This record gives sequence, C-alpha cells and structure tokens, in this order.
Amino acid sequence: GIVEQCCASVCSLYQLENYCN
Amino acid sequence: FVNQHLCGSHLVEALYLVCGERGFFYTPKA
Repeated sequence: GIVEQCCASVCSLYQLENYCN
Repeated sequence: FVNQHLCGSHLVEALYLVCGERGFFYTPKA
C-alpha cells in the first residue's frame, strides 16, 4: 500500500496518497 | 486537493471518513 512513501519527510501529495488526494 | 500530514495508522483511519465510500483497499499480506 502507498502510505509508507511519504512517512519520512515533506513530499508532493503523489507520495502521500493515490485515491484520496 | 490537499492532505492529512499523517503517517501510517492515522492516515488510513482518516481515509475511512475522508474518502467517504471506499476507504483504503490495498495489497494483501501473506
């Protein structure tokens, strides 16, 4: 699942969520 | 839109309410 990919720093929302953004 | 500044459990818990009808369908775990 996507949730890991921005649990590290600030990002673009595409690293935070795929479906609810 | 713009998003919840949250990791992990708190993110997917918020997606149950915020995403209204379809929550967080995901990859299986075996």
